[PDB]
Amino acid sequence: QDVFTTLVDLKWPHTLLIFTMSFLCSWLLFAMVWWLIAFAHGDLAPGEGTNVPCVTSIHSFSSAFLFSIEVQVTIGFGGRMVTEECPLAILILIVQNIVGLMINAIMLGCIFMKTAQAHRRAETLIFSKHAVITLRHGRLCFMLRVGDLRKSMIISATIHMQVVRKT
Amino acid sequence: ARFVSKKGNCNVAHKNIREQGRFLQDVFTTLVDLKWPHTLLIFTMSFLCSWLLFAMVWWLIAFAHGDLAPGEGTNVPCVTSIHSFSSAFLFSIEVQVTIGFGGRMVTEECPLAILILIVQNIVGLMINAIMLGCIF
Amino acid sequence: MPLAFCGTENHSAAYRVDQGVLNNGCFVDALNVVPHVFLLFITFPILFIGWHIHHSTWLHFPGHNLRWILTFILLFVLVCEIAEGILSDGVTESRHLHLYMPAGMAFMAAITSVVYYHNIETSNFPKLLIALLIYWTLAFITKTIKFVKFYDHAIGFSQLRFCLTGLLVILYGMLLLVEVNVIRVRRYIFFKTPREVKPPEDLQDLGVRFLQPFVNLLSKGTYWWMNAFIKTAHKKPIDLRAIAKLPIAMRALTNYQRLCVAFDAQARKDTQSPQGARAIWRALCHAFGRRLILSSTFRILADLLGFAGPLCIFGIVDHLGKENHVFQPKTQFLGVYFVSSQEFLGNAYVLAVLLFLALLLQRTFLQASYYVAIETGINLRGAIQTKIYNKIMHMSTSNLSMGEMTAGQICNLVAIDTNQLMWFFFLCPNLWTMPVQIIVGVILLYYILGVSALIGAAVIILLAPVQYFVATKLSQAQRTTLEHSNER
Amino acid sequence: SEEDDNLSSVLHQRAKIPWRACTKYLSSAGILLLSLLVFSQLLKHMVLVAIDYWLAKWTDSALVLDQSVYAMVFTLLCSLGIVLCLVTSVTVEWTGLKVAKRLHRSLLNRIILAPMRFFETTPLGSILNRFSSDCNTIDQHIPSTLECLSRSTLLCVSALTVISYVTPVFLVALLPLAVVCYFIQKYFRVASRDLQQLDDTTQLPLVSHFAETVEGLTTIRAFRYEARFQQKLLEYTDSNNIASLFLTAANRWLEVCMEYIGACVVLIAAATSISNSLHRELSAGLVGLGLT
Amino acid sequence: TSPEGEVVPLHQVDIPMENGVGGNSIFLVAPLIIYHVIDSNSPLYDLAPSDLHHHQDLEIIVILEGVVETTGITTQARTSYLADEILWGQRFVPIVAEEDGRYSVDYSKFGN
Amino acid sequence: FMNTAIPIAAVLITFVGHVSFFKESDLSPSVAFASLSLFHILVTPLFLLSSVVRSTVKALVSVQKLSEFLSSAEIREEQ
Ligand SMILES: *[C@@H]1O[C@H](CO)[C@@H](O)[C@H](O)[C@H]1NC(C)=O
Repeated sequence: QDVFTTLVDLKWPHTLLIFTMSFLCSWLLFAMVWWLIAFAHGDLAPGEGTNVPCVTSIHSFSSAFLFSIEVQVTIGFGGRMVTEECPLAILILIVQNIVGLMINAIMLGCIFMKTAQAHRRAETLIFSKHAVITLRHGRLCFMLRVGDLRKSMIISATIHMQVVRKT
Repeated sequence: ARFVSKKGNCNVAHKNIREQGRFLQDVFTTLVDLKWPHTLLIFTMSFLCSWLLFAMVWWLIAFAHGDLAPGEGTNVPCVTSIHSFSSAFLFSIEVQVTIGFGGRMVTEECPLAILILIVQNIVGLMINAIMLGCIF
Repeated sequence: MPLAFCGTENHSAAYRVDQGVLNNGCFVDALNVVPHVFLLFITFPILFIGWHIHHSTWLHFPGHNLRWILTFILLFVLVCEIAEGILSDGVTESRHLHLYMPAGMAFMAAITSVVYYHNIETSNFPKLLIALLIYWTLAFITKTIKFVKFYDHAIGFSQLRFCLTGLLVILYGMLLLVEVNVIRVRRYIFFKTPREVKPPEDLQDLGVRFLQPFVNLLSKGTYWWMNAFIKTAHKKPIDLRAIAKLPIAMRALTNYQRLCVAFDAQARKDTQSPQGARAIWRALCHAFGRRLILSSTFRILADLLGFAGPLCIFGIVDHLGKENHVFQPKTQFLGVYFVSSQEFLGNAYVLAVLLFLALLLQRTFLQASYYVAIETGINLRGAIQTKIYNKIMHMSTSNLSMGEMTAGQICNLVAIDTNQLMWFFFLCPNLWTMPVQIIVGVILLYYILGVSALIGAAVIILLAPVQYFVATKLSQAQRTTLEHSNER
Repeated sequence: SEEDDNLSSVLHQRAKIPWRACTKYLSSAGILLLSLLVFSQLLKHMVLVAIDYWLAKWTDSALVLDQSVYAMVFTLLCSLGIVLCLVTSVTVEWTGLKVAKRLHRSLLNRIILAPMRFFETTPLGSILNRFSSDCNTIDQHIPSTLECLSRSTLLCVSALTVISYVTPVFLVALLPLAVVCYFIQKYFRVASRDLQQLDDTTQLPLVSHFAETVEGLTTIRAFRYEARFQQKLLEYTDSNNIASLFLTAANRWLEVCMEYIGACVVLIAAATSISNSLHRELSAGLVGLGLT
Repeated sequence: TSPEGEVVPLHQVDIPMENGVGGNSIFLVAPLIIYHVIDSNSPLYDLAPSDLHHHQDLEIIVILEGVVETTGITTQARTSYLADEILWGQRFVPIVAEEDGRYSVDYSKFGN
Repeated sequence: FMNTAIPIAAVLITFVGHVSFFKESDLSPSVAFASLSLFHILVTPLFLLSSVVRSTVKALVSVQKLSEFLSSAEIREEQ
């Protein structure tokens, strides 16, 4: 839980780079496993078919990358399709589908949390530089000057003068 | 010479203020504050902006390889069956809305097309997530 | 018949990519489109977002004075380029929109970049204009691609498109220079501590109404800022609550200080004639000659543009008088046609468009010259008025009999003499321009008609002494009426 | 109280006094005099536009080719136009003089029989101020501005009718431009009369301040209150300056709007005329006269 | 002003709601009236009807702070009725009535 | 009247004395409207510059008197 919340508080460029790299790594990771399924059944030599394939038009590693980029972001081109006679491909497709719909969702949640947190802008209070001691109402009293910067109002503001001393 | 408005909208002419710069984070917060008509207008325009911008680069990258010319079977097109700028626009909007048409798909032998394809998905998800957060 | 970017001639054979992708004809035009459409779709959301502590500070980034005139001449040549493109495409069989649609988008790119600058200059935020910076380099890069592509084919100065491209690269280059200027000026994106600047005193002051001297150049030119004031005064009357303290420089105290500086300079220069008429003249000159010459130069430019008006309508009526009025597609390079100046200037459509743009510039610059002259006159008054006021405080009331008569004289003086001097200062730009204007006018009549117009111009100039004679007569009549009405 | 005064001021501001000025001119000039004046102005402008049209039609025939015969009608029309200007100019001067002489006689005969209680109740200073200065303006400034306004207004409407004649579709563009120029004129007039009154009411204290100091030089210098008077002089001059500065700036804006509109007319006239002449075989003289 | 040698343009003094418990916290779902009891230690001790005109410099602010149960957002209602609005020697009409089904309160009776 | 009559009389003489004196140059609508438009604009500077020079002499006279006024006997300051 702690290591997950750490990335939530990162700045805009860091989260953009992390999110972009995570999607690219996920896309690249599926390209490797999809290429493995090709290496098993669909060889580089086409052989004029002679064997029922399960991933059509997958002639090279780049084709597997195109299959991965189409299936994980739910585009679904038709030039390359998944077929039967490959139970591991069906299993990896279900695994790829569920992680996909979750990885964007958890990244989408970070944007929701980010836009809520980034709207704080709390360092908008104006004060003085020193302390003033003078007379008020006839008696010597301590005093200070406060101010606000935000266009809105500081609603239900409470003020405490906490004197710290070594006694 | 009033101090607080009787209606409630207490306005104060805050002057003699130092030069305060504005970053992009405040701009994002102001986008959230836009009302429904303003948000819908800027949302539709931004999506059309993204769609036509990606359409332009796809039409550019199609005319760069030579797919705009009539392929006589030999020249493998970076995007299949792309004929005119209208066809390129249809392909671009399909990628960025996760629709998927299949007929006018994208193939290998064009790494620049691959790079444009991957970056659109990343940027498309980012703007989609931003749009969802704004309206939410 | 399709409607693609480039024409379908030879079954779209021009759409080939061999013999060099960049060397292709249709390709280089599309490359210029890319940076323009990039700016369009990167600025629209930011602009719609923006559409207290910021509305009261109309600040400006350095170089904006040059940027405004730079984009103005840029949009001028861009609409000219659209006119040049359509002229070349009309003779061709296919539509060939590739000659005026790219430049058509470039014009829309120029206008949107300017309003983005104004919308982002209302507040001190120089970090948002990096999109403009990354746009200008890409525009400059693709502009140079077109220039080098034309040089590789050696079209030359015959086709006006080559000259337009050769100047657009310099125009884009000047934009890059004035853009990187603000880097060294501010250091906002590539350094730690940005050298931020504060708004002027007049802008920061709470009560200020005449903010024209410190406003964007578009408003400074066409008085667009007055719209607000011109509307509010329709409902409520005008009092000393809307109007407020004049700007720091426009106030009479600063004008008085400048006058004393000029007097001290004139005294140290030639103290042989102290407080002489020529001494005051030279002091006023060296004090206000900067803006005085500025107004004169604007009026000279306005007069030159005003002459082009009739010089432009000459072509339109001449083109109609031409019997055949056929097109001139003879000149061509690499298949595609290219217009020439000897026929581009004669085409009716572009000539009317160019006249409209030239007349707009004219009718604008004329107003600037008069406004500067009027602005100098009021400032000169506020300075001259207090100069006499200081003399009144320091004068000696000797010769009471001679001093009494002068009391009425000095009151009448500050009333009519100061007012009459301002009229001279108001009309001084007109006095400076009238000789060269009339000289250019009579010369143009000769080249237009011949010896006939020479006699005509003489008859027109013959009315000048008649006006002078009746003016003396009217002055004599006015004196008699005033003398009689005084006793009446 | 204050709201009612502002409402009354706004109502008085919008009141251009059209009927009042019209009735004054009609009663002063005369039924026969005013008829001659308006006829002379109309006739002068009619022959002016007629000679311009004749020039267009005559030069067109020369380019297509009685040239010397046609030139005589031009000289005849030129003399008629010159004579019309002399008649119109003389009529305007005579009408103003007759109006002034009748207005003064009526005012003099009316004030001479004023009731005795009116003299005590009304300030004689304001009466003399409203009598002497006002009639001098009517005598010396009313005829000149009226003749200039009549010449300008008639010239403008005649020019617009020429544009409609050379370009029938120009009315589709005239309607959106006529309303915007009327709107600008409205918002200008309501704000310019007040600014003229304010400029006068602020420049008068300047002369008063100069008069006050030059009288009391000895007492002011004895008081040693020079520093306050220097600030006072600057304050009065500053109010005067900004008046004279707002005025001209507002005036410039009106002119700028007018000229921009005028340029738009040029475009909207010449452009269509091109596509009209090349198609409908319109003579070059018509488009040339319209553009001029 | 202050007896020390200076003046404050917007010096603020607070008078409590004069609640039965003396705390600035009231519970309300049907419109009710709130009265603040002026005493010796109150700015209204020297309040005279002469100062009740419109051209006086004395603004009474009543800031209403309350959180909604729906979304937990805090609401800041401001009121600045000056002495021109309040009139001397007046009182409110009975705002609430009695009915068989439910208690009723006339909202238009506030201005009466 | 002279202001209104100067341009009409000028343009009439030009078109008349063109053909009747030297018809070696045939008239044309091009040159005709060019000359006409040039007269229409240039009519105003001529009748305006007459007022400009009348203003300069009066301004020069008035400013000369102002210099004489400044050179008058002023009250000597302290020491
Ligand atoms: C292009 O068209 C011209 C004109 O018909 C022809 O002469 C030329 O051979 C064509 N070129 C090609 C490559 O088709």
